[PDB]
Amino acid sequence: SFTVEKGIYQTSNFRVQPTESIVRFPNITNLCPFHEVFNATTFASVYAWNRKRISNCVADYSVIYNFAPFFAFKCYGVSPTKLNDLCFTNVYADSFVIRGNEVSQIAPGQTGNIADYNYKLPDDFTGCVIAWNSNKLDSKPSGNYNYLYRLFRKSKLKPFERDISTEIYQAGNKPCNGVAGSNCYSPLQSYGFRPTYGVGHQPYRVVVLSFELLHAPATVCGPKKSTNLVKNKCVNFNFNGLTGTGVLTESNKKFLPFQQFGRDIADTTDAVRDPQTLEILDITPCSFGGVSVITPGTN
Amino acid sequence: TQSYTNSFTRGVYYPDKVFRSSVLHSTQDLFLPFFSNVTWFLPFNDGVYFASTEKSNIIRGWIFGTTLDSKTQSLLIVNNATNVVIKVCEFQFCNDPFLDVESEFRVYSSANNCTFEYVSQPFLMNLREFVFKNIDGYFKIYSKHTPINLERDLPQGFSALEPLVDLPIGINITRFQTLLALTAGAAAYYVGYLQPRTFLLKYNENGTITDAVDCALDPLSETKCTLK
Ligand SMILES: *[C@@H]1O[C@H](CO)[C@@H](O[C@@H]2O[C@H](CO)[C@@H](O)[C@H](O)[C@H]2NC(C)=O)[C@H](O)[C@H]1NC(C)=O
Ligand SMILES: *[C@@H]1O[C@H](CO)[C@@H](O)[C@H](O)[C@H]1NC(C)=O
Ligand SMILES: *[C@@H]1O[C@H](CO)[C@@H](O)[C@H](O)[C@H]1NC(C)=O
Ligand SMILES: *[C@@H]1O[C@H](CO)[C@@H](O)[C@H](O)[C@H]1NC(C)=O
Ligand SMILES: *[C@@H]1O[C@H](CO)[C@@H](O)[C@H](O)[C@H]1NC(C)=O
Ligand SMILES: *[C@@H]1O[C@H](CO)[C@@H](O)[C@H](O)[C@H]1NC(C)=O
Ligand SMILES: *[C@@H]1O[C@H](CO)[C@@H](O)[C@H](O)[C@H]1NC(C)=O
Repeated sequence: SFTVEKGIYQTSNFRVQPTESIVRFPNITNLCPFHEVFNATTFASVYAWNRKRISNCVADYSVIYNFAPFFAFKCYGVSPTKLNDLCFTNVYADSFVIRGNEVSQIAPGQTGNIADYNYKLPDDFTGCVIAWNSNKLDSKPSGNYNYLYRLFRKSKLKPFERDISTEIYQAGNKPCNGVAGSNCYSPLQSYGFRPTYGVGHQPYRVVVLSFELLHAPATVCGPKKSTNLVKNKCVNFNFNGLTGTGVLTESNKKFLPFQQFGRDIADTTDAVRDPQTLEILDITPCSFGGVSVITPGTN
Repeated sequence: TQSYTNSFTRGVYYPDKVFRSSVLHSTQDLFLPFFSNVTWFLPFNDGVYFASTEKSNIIRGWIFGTTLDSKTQSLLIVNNATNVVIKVCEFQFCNDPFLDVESEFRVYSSANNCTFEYVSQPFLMNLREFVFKNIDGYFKIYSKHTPINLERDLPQGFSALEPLVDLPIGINITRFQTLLALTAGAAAYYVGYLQPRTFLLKYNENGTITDAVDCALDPLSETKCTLK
């Protein structure tokens, strides 16, 4: 209306706005050690590849890039930037040494000697592939013969399988009888590494990271950052999975050593312990109320 | 060596990790019913109540497993002077597994693969009460060490069972056994079971449970629960 009589009218409401945000989370202590899968100085042979399981720790992938320029850094199922934002149940690391020009066969759907006789990958592999040159450390002028690889096999390999059986690969009709010679060849053949070899024949070190999910708790997740702690101001907060808006003040509650939160008669949170530093903090809502306009008649 | 005796008002644990002060709360969870059978000296069912009062600490360790053999995963706990070891290895146990004090050949014949480990302070350190429950891929335990005057039965009193540790294992438990360390000796312990019930807990101003009411024991308790 365009005319107002004498009286008091309730018009609107108001609420104090938040100023900033606060995020708190426990200390990062159980670092997943990746400086052991990297730096082995001994990567064994491709036909006998080590498998290592990483579990029950915080995994930071920033330390991966701290090494030399990687010849091949390919990620298939996960965005490299989002490695710290998505987490899985367990992670498997596989390491070995192959030739320079055989790197292209370590990938899903590839076909080749190293692909189907020593290390076979599944079609839906999820993870990244690491490959960098190591000529200066795995080469001698005399010649290196400690890095073998399979050459003959009766059949192919199922994905994620190993075979160490060393028997005479029979090719002729007559029995080999466990001796070598005509149509009876040893299946394992050794590489040769010298400092003068051209690129494509120098030794290369390969590390493969695999992620998977199954019906179990994750128990392995990336490092989660946190902010500082502010008090006596209308602020937002996320105290280890609990979200709310209010003012943090000092509290005088005797929490037992195993509670994390506090409640009242009406089932509302009113006390939280700081995860980083054990201390009881009391929360109160930010002020609000109605607004009334007092006016005589517009006449 | 079966025997039977009353249970009285024992076996109440904190349902969660929430702090409350001077507030009566109602909970619907698994508890030991008041005034019930407890066997005196093993299917797991849905929970176990465990107690013992011998100082010699001959009882040490509980073997949780579905088959009690090397076929299926088994949870092994050992409490000794230094630490505690928790494994998910499928050991091959014996008919009467007991410690030698310290070869484990009598406890189990052989060990094999497993994918989880743990080490911490030993649980043991008078009547000691324990509760073992497993759910949603998590094996939670509770305990309480209480000094008890010279008595031949469970005292008339209340003692809450605080949580100790939770493990994300996710394996079923159907049977469990006892372990002793040995010369002839004697042991005394009790076994109880957990049942889905509804209680009414009372909190003091310091956040400790001091009293409880069973909502199905008798009509008066039902009236108390209804009136809160
Ligand atoms: C020890 O290793 C065996 C494999 O040699 C594990 O068996 C696997 O268990 C998982 C989890 O139940 C299954 O998903 C796989 O299909 C199993 N594979 C095989 C080949 O058995 C076993 O779980 C490991 N741990 C124990 C305690 O035995
Ligand atoms: C990792 O590489 C550095 C680079 O020289 C080396 O000093 C360190 O000893 C290595 N760690 C190992 C081999 O464990
Ligand atoms: C987390 O780190 C800070 C900084 O050193 C330390 O003061 C605090 O005690 C740590 N948290 C715990 C629970 O120890
Ligand atoms: C406790 O003892 C046995 C346990 O099976 C049972 O038959 C009995 O009814 C129970 N109650 C009493 C009072 O003995
Ligand atoms: C207790 O058991 C652990 C299990 O490895 C062992 O390391 C420790 O030495 C044992 N304590 C003593 C006193 O032998
Ligand atoms: C335990 O066995 C039951 C059937 O006997 C099955 O339903 C359940 O999933 C199993 N739990 C495990 C393997 O954790
Ligand atoms: C709660 O703790 C305070 C401070 O320690 C104490 O004075 C009070 O008696 C306690 N209340 C109890 C034990 O009921």
